[PDB]
Amino acid sequence: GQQYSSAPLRTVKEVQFGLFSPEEVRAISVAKIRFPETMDETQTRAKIGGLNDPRLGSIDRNLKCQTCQEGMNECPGHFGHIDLAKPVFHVGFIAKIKKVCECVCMHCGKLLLDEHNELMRQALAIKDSKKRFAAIWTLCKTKMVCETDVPSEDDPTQLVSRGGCGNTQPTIRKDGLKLVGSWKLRVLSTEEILNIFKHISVKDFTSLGFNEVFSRPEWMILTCLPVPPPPVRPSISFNESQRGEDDLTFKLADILKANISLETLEHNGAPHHAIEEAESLLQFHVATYMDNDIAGQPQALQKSGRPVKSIRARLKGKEGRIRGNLMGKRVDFSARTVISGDPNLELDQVGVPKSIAKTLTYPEVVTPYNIDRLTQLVRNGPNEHPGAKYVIRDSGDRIDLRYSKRAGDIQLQYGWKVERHIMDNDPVLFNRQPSLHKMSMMAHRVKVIPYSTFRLNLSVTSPYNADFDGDEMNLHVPQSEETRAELSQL
Amino acid sequence: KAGRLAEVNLKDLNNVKQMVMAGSKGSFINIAQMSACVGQQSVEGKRIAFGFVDRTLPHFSKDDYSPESKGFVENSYLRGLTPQEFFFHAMGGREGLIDTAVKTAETGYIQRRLVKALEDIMVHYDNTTRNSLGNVIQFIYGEDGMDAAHIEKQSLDTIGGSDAAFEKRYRVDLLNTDHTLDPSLLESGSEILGDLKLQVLLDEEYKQLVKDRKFLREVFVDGEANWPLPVNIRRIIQNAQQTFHIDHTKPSDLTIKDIVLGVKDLQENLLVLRGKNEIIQNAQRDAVTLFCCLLRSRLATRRVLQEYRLTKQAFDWVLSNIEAQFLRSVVHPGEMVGVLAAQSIGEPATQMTLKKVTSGVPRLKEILNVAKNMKTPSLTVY
Amino acid sequence: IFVYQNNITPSAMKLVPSIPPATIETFNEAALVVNITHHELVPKHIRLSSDEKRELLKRYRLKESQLPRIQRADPVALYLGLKRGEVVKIIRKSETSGRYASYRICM
Amino acid sequence: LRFGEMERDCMIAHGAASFLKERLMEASDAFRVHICGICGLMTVIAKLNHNQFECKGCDNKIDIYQIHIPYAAKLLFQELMAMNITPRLYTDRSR
Amino acid sequence: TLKEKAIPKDQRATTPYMTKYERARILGTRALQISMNAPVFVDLEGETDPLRIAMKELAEKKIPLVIRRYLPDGSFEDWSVEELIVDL
Amino acid sequence: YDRKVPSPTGEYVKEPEWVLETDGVNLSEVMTVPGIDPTRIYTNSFIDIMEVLGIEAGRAALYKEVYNVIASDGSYVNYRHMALLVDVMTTQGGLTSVTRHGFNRSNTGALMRCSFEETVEILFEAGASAELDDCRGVSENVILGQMAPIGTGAFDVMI
Amino acid sequence: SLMSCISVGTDPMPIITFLSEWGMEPLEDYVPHQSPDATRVFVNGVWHGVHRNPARLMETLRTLRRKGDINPEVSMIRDIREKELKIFTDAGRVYRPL
Amino acid sequence: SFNQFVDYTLQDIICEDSTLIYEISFGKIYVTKPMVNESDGVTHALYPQEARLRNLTYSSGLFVDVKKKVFIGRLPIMLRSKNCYLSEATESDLYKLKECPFDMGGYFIINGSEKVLIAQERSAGNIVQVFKKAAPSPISHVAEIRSALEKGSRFISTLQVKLYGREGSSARTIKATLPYIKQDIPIVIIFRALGIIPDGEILEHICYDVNDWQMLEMLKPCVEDGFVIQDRETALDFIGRRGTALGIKKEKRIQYAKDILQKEFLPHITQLEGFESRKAFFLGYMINRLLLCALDRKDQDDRDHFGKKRLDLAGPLLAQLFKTLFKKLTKDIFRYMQRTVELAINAKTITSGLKYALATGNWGEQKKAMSSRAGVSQVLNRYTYSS
Amino acid sequence: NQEDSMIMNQSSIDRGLFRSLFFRSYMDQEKKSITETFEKPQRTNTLRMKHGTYDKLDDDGLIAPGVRVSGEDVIIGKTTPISPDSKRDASTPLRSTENGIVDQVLVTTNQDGLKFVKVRVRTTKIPQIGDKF
DNA sequence: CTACCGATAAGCAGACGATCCTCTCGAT
DNA sequence: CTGCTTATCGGTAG
RNA sequence: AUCGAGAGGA
Ligand SMILES: [Mg+2]
Ligand SMILES: [Zn+2]
Ligand SMILES: [Zn+2]
Ligand SMILES: [Zn+2]
Repeated sequence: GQQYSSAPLRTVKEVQFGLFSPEEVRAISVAKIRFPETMDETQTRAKIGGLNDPRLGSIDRNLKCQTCQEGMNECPGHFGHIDLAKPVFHVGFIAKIKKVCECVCMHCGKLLLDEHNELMRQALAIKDSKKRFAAIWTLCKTKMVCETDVPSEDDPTQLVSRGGCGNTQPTIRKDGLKLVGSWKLRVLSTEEILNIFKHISVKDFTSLGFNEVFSRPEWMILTCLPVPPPPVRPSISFNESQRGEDDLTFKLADILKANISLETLEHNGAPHHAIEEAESLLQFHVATYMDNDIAGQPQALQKSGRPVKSIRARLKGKEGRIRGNLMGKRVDFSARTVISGDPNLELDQVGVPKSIAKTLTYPEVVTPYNIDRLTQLVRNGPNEHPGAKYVIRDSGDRIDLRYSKRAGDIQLQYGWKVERHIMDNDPVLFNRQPSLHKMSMMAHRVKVIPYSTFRLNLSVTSPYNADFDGDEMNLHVPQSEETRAELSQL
Repeated sequence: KAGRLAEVNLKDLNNVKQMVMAGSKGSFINIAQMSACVGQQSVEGKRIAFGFVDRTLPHFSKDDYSPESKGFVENSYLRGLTPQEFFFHAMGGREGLIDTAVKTAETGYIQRRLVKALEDIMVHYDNTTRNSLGNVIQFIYGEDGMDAAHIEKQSLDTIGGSDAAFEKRYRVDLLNTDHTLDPSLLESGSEILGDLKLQVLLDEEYKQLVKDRKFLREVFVDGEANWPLPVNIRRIIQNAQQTFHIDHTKPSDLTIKDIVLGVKDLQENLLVLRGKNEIIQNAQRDAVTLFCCLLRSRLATRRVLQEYRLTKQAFDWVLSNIEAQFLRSVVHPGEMVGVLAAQSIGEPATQMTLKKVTSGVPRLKEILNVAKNMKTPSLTVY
Repeated sequence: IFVYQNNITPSAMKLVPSIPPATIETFNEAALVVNITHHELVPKHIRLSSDEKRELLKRYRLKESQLPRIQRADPVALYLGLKRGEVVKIIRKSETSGRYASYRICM
Repeated sequence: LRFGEMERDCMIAHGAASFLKERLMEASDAFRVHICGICGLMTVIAKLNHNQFECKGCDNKIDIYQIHIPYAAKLLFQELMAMNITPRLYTDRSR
Repeated sequence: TLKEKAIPKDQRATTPYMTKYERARILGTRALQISMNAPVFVDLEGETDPLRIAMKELAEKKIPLVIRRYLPDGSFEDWSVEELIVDL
Repeated sequence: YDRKVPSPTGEYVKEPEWVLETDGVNLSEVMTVPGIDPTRIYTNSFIDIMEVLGIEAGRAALYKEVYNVIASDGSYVNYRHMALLVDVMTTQGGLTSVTRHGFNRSNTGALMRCSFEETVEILFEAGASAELDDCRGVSENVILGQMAPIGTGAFDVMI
Repeated sequence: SLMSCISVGTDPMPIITFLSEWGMEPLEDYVPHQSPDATRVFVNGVWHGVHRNPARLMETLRTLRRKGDINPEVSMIRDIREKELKIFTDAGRVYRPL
Repeated sequence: SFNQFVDYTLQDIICEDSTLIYEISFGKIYVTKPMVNESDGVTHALYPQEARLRNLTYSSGLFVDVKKKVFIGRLPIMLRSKNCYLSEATESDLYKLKECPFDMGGYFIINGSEKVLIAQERSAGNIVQVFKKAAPSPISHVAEIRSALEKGSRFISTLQVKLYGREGSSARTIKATLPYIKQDIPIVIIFRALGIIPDGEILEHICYDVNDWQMLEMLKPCVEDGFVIQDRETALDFIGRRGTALGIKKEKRIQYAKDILQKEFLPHITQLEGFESRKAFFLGYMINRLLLCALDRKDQDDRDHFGKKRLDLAGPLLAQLFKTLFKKLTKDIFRYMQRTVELAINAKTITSGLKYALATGNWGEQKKAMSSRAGVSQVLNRYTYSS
Repeated sequence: NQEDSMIMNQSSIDRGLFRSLFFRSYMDQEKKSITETFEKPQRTNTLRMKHGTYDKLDDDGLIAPGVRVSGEDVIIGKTTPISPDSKRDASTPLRSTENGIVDQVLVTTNQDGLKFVKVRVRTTKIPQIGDKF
């Protein structure tokens, strides 16, 4: 139930993981993100040029997605972006931001121990971007000063040249979100570290798990934060007249309020200090819209409750995206019922009860062979057992067989699809959880029975590990012939 | 002992004994407890320990280590448990419920890890065994390239038996009127007597059978014959001497070559690895090796001709059958073993519920952690 | 082959890889009292030639890395002296087939 | 009904993959997105019925491809994108 | 470079037998076409199930499908449903 | 202990031996003792066995324990399955744990290692170290919802 | 179980004022070395000092309890071979009859 | 448990901090028989039966006598309490009330749904317990007491008396961990802090037998870490403590320690001035218990013993809430007065603050951070009389 | 009757063995210038009503007790007037799976003065094939 | 004899925890 | 019931 | 319909 694409279709082959550049973020987006509001520009119920819309997805079931068009059920939701005036750290990379800042000194921004050291020579040649960065770190964490010059390897004296100014490098520590060190206090600003990575030599990236084009430390700390679209944070609830938005929408509002809380102090009434108090909260929200499980403070009220979610806890294991909605999806065409056992059945058989048979369906193409039985099936309809609902035509249009004017008729042409009830001897997957096996997952033959149980053979008791003490059991029905093969042959 | 007193008292019309005689439900403990006595209850290995510091219940004195005070139920479930007894029994039962709800918990953490550690491990095509990186694990799946589905337990006759009983069994000496094949066993037996071209082929057979016995005993130091091996030769043989209806009174029509150069040429046709280059065909040999012990083994001029007399028509079929069945037992390139191998260990793991060595799921928890902190360490010096 | 009988001060192990192409291997006497390769579990390890490596690497069509690996300070690998690139062959006995060939490149 | 991670694993044992793609695409969610041949992400504006796919910044008009992935995946990648990570999808076997 | 590859008809290391997975999706891929009113290459002996026909077409070796078997390094070996032996 | 050993007549007779069992472990110094047979001394510590007798002995020793876990409870699981598991642990070079510390750092494609325990970070450093996911493994193709290179999809049909 | 109840919890004060008025040397005025034959006295885990000869102190307490004068909830734990006597008036102890 | 919470516990929780800054000072509490003032209407005597049909709360009004008659809020009443009325009604009267004679109540009730308060179980305070520690732990045994009062707020000041150094490990010192403090303090300094200066008198509070040399030898290493500090005044001085503590002190940090030992250190026994020996004996009793288990003369203290566990039931359950709820009503009147400086009662707080908790499970109002969450008050369950 | 099953005499079932009544209760209130209303619904520019038949509801928007309910039949008809950009449906149907007869219907009011309703539906349930025991 | 560097030992802290399932209650 | 980080101790070099 | 809790089934 979609459209038709001059663009070809293909399997996904490679997956590349990287980072976002200011260059991308600002050109990849279409939205601008100006106002911290959501809707109602002085009561005017629409979209607003603030957070939700200006060249992005809609809500009132409209094709007004900006030539994106067509239906919420099609537009993936571009995106826009939010111009952070003051540079802002990244949350999961606090560990590594430190780590790199413990590998590169100040002022010029250069590798601490070159090829001149005769231990670092076992790092610049080793394969893998992962173990290489674990090698370098071990050496340039003790040495502080950028060094004058400095050997000369190999040998006697006096010396050679390479370049650099010999300033001391601090002992960096973790303080919530800030990085502070001791020299022999000075806190390393976000503006201060971005400028260290805005330079840095080309062979300084590759040397430690990075890439010229894909991922840079100057991108690791966040210049311009991307704004996720609406289909990632839906709307109303129990009103249709009293809003009720999501929750990632609430946190982006907190950043947007804090972002134009600094520009109302830069080009407006400008205090000299205690303005760093506002730099913590604008960093804190991008540090909390991305993760909320570190150390210090959680979050709470509004227009909602507490604590918070913050992407990562949509990703984290179980009931989140990967392990809950990707690895193990919920699925259509399925059934569950309490099992009871039947000695007058055949081993591979499974008594599917009548009402479940009227529910579940298999799409069958109309082929000159089956018409005689298939048209009778249309005529019997979705009530009497050997029947069917839904008839699919040339142009993909849906005949609902349990309403409509022309349902006690329909002349079936060739190559039309007809979803039919399950009939006897169809091949169906029949499992019991907890599924410990292949053999808790066995195909079966169908015989439609009266009474509400799934009936099955006592000798198939063991591999599923079932009683009749009330064990319920699942049943899945294929939808392609190929699958129908791969069930009764494997 | 009380149990076995109740076991040899149950008459043959006694229904409980009959279900046990069937293997249908129940066992010896079930009998012992219902009819005789339920025995000594245990919590954390040790018999009921004191709560009330130096006594189990306040119905007893202190420092009383006798049987009833520390939780021995003298009566059976038919007779009735006593006030005390009942609480003791309760204490035991509760631990059962407790560890069950903690076993499956610990098992499903095992199972999931196993499944996730092996996963992408499948055969393919070069019949080896590898992951997504294409980092090889096994060069031949299960070291022999056989699916476990087909495989069966089969005694290796070469492994057991006396040096006196062995010759008797396998040696065919034509130059020896007391060790020849009787002219009643072979069509040519009397003419085959003597002969120096067929006593370099039989000496070729008997010498490989002895190289086999020294080779097997070096592998199976246990002395155990019975081992998992493809293709049930015993049943191909039972199929031979009932399909062709052979009388054990009239002599075979086989030649000594038919047998000896038969088995040696079938051996060539038991393909597993196929590559025509030096290294592959060298591993081809090093995969059939055990199954070729076993087929010689079995079959053995003396075996074929004296133990289960076979005709040339039947024997050619048997040889044809073994090659046929053998090619069916090979793993199918594509078999996902990752999962299959995890599932096969994680399943009985779930079926463990309760003598000093750590065992059960708790131990298995160490093994799969590569634990430095292992509960029971032990040298076993010989 | 250095055969020390107590311990080595770490100021001496840094003067080991300082004379190429020659190699020096330090061995303790407490680790040499009994031959490990004699033990039930340990099977016979057989070092192979660089020409036979390429023979393995092409005829099983592998990548350098894709082979099962053995450690540099591995008890057996020290007993035969395996550098990086040097592969061993291991002829272990199995209850499924008499023999089975294993290979380990030294990482 | 949920076809759990533990349940998937059993279908893998059986070597039935055409069924697992049926159960994770045709049932549940299937979605038709649109990738830029150059930049690799989900930027392409689907100006369908008008044949236009003009992804600006990369100035793409021709080099754009269609793929069939679950909506949960698109949800995953977007979330990564918003967490400042590029999860790129490429069309060809070689690099 | 597209392309090659590819591994010639000589020097075939692979099982000449058809694998149970190769079988199941040969029937599979055919029963997809059979179900969809497409030319049949055998005589239909009163059977009407689109998978049941693909079995008969297989017994007589009248399926024009060609397997590509992929080996880890990248190489593939082409096998027709004529050279492959069905023995399961 | 009971041993089964060949008599000069041919048969195996039952010859009982004397065996000592210890509550501690130090294989580095026990086998070096005059009296015991240092070609049979066994430990239930496959971690020590590895350290002393080489990685390959480490395998079987780790196998013997996976074996005794199973067979002690009256079950039999076929050699190939344990032998697989065992060997997966061993083939990286040392003893690779079946936990997030072991088999999850091992150079495998990110998406596949995502679908486990340290889900988020795996994605993070993948963004940092510019990881290229190969997408030839199971979980990677489940995520993208495609014909997974498993049994059926290991090969590819043509005309 | 059927018989069991929860302690409601009384005022500890009348017990205190009773003990010190029936022997019972307060903790301050206690000298350990010259009165080792001493049962220390606890009330809701508060050490209120030492009592010499607790034998007759017990049977007076137990009688007052069984009569009603001391709330029948209040539990009176005399340790013989530890020289302690604890009197508990908490709100949560589980008790039964017999 | 609920009758003790009404007929008393309610009274005294009202008092205490009630007195304000003139002198708005609370007194007696009168408790009505369950009523409901419904909108544009009269005060109605709500019976059980009516409550359930109508989605009402079977709660009575509190009235409290304030000083220089007044509605405070509404307390959910437990059925067959006190005055579910009911607890007066004869069998015949029950049917007319459409309430079951088999109904035993338990369960009062909120928004028309019947709710049961589930007995909570925790470990009792004010008991001395000794615990043998693991292997990689520097300390071997620890004497723990969850010292907390019964009539005076909710201060849980946990005290640890540790015994470092393993068996074998040379010189087994004993130190203790005090509340407001930061570092650990040797015990000999604690005593000297209370007012016991001469050793030997020290080991008298601890060891109660002159013959018992073994214990005495055990304490020898402690004293060695003491005689840096040989006078009272300096024993309160070694409470410092560390890195930096304001700086400006000496005469201010001495008075700092002099409070911690009376207000925090064993908050039972007492909390006032003239008690120092009452505590040092108890502290000595702890050390006696700790070393009595280190010589293995007495066992390590049993954690699962039911007689050292208490049940918090419906009564003292509601107490927890009412204390917190009443103090939020109190400290609202203090802030209404502040802006007055020239009626006021927010009765909904207590009314709805009890209802919210008794309806959900989150025993503690809108915070939920109190992990009492565990479904305190569950939705009865009436499938069968026995259930 | 193998593996924790049992065979139950149908004849006894019919004379009354393990038969049971089953009661379920449905609930509704009004609002929180804008108030919800009880009435048998109609189109009304609403075009977002439930699937089943409202035909069993009289005029107050409730079922009468004698009636018989089954499947997606509406039990409480209740509309909610919304501006916003008339009356949007907020009717509670009978449970997807359930069926049977209305037992009692309660019309009352709450502390605030809200029109409040509790519908009690009753089914007889007979010891069927998969019922646990 | 003193100062710097390396190695080892002790002390503190983290990331999950059976699978599915059906119901009830309260909340921005 | 475990890996990583910090502190302390013994050793070598200037 | 979303979140948070508890009860029960295998
Ligand atoms: Mg059962
Ligand atoms: Zn769009
Ligand atoms: Zn520099
Ligand atoms: Zn792009």
